[PDB]
Order: sequence, then C-alpha cells, then structure tokens
Amino acid sequence: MPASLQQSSSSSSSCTEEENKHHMGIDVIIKVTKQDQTPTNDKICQSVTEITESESDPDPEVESEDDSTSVEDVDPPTTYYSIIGGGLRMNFGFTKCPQIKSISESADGNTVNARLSSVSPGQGKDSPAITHEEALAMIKDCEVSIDIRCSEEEKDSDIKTHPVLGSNISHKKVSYEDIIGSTIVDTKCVKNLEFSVRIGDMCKESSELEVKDGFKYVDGSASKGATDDTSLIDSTKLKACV
Amino acid sequence: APMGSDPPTACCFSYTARKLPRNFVVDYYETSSLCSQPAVVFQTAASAQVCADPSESWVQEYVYDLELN
Repeated sequence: MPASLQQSSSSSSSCTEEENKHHMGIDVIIKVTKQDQTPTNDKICQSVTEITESESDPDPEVESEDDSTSVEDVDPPTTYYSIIGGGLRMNFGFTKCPQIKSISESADGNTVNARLSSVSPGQGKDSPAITHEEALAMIKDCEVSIDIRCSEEEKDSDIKTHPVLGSNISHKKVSYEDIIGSTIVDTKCVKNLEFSVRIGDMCKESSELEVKDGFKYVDGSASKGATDDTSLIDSTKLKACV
Repeated sequence: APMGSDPPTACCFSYTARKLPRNFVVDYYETSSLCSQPAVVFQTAASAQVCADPSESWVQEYVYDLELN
C-alpha cells in the first residue's frame, strides 16, 4: 500500500485513449462433471505449471545457430498450463491468444470449475494494447487446446486470499468463431464437460472484435450451440490457485 | 482378465486449425474405432496431444514422415 509514484498511461493502470486501440483479452469457462464412481476430491488448486515451447521467457527459441532454409517459425509458439485439482488435471495450450494471468478453481458437489482468463486494465498486472488489424488477425489464429485426464494427487490446495481477477468480459451470445481446437477427455473420470470461450476488449465491447464458441459434452453426447454462458458457473465461488 | 463392460471412449470431437511444424511434433497416436468418426492425434513438446483432421494432406505427410524416421 505504501508509495504512490505511478503514472496513468500504463495499460496496467487504466484503459488506453487511442481510439484505434483496444486491449483484447481471453476468457475460457470449464464446467467438469465427475462420474458417479470416481472417489471424492474437492482439493482444487492443487498446483499449476506454466510452460512455453521455445518462447520460454528470455530470447533463445531453441537457439538454432544454423540457418539453411527452415523458417517454420513466423507465428509464436504455444503456452500450456497443467492446472491440477479436483482429482483431475486439465491441460491447456493456447496459441496467438491474449496472455492469461488469471487462474482460479472451485468445487461444488460432484463437479469442479476452472476459470482461465486475462486481466482487465487497472488491476495490477500487464494489459497489452493492440490495434483493430492486429486484433482481427489474432481472433482468427487464436486456437485453444484441451486434454483432461484423471489425477489422484491428494496433496493439499494452494490458494490465495486475493480475489479472482476478471477480464471484465461477459459470456453472453455474440458472433461465432472456431477457437476451441482439439478436446480429448478420458470419460473414465469425466461424465459431462462444457466449454465456453470469448475474446474481446476487456475495456469496452466492440461487437466486431467480439466473438465466442463452446460445445456441450454430456455422457458422450457432444453438440455445438451458442448460448448465454453468463451463469454456466458461479464466478463468485472461484478462488485463485496462484 | 474379464474385459470391461462398455468402456466410454476417447475419440476426437474437433481438430486444430493451425498445423504445428514438425519441430513441435516428436510422436503421434490414432484415436479409436468405437467412434464412427476417428482421426489422427499428434504429440508435441509443451502440450500433450492434439487431434488432427486426416482430410489435410499435410497431416498424411506428417504421419508418413514419422513412419520412416
């Protein structure tokens, strides 16, 4: 709380004023339903491990000190998270999608939720701003990946009393865009699994830059259908797994 | 070793729109058959597994390449 030295132009401080610019953010929803046979386990937020192929964090990128012809790079690699919890492990893997700095989970009954998304301006973290051209381009290449399994880690949970940071973006019904890539799930530990995504300005919707996707998995029954995922889960029960 | 009743399944429902260059693909595996709509699944380095529609020649060539080396 001390100190006070802080500008205001920083995207982390507040929204930008550059008309042709809007901080695009991602926000996925995941309502996992356990099968009536999998032992009890509400120890969500067990752990999370971020990874980025080649992108790493400094600037090596495999360190290919030997050119010849190869130039597959071009597009940025992929970032995945191993958020373990709820007796299950949900592996992510987004590519060319806004950075995700918000991770939270919760357990209610024989089901467990998980909210992954970016932070909205004036929160305390970064908030990269971009033009409409760079945005429209991203929303097209942005592709998510999912691969849930069956965990048994009885280890305790590691949460943070710090409220969950939202992307200020809703989950209403908007334009449809194919973002969700592959979705493999070992039903052996997941009866029903719903998914909802939506990338758009976390400061003020812009329709065009607003889109969404989502399917409905119920006992092997998969089906695409845009719907108001505003209540798909109680965002008030989400706790940061840090 | 009595086989299980009717084990659910692990078939693909959707494919990735972006083809991940070989560099990020060291192995692969095929879905199953209990689903009248299978597909080819490729492994990576920092992810796990991701389905791929075999309708794209690049996917067929990627498999053929992994078959040799």
